[PDB]
Amino acid sequence: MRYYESSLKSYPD
Amino acid sequence: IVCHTTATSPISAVTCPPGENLCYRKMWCDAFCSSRGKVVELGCAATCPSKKPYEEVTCCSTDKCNPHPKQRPG
Repeated sequence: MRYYESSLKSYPD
Repeated sequence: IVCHTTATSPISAVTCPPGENLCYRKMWCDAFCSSRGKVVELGCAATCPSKKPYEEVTCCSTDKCNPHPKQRPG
């Protein structure tokens, strides 16, 4: 769940 | 100008208080530093706050220039 460097939509896991 | 906040709220460009003359882009590694790379915590700052070891920060003075690159499926 982050705006990491590989996606933007809050991801669960 | 305005900057996005990945470290505070979810991600939205809101104008910041007096002090940060521009926006910025930090990078490092979350709680466990996984194989997904670091994170992308942009926001506001007086000037490119980059430091010494792995604190990789950047800047952004254009309108909404803090949108890191991630919205895209492999």
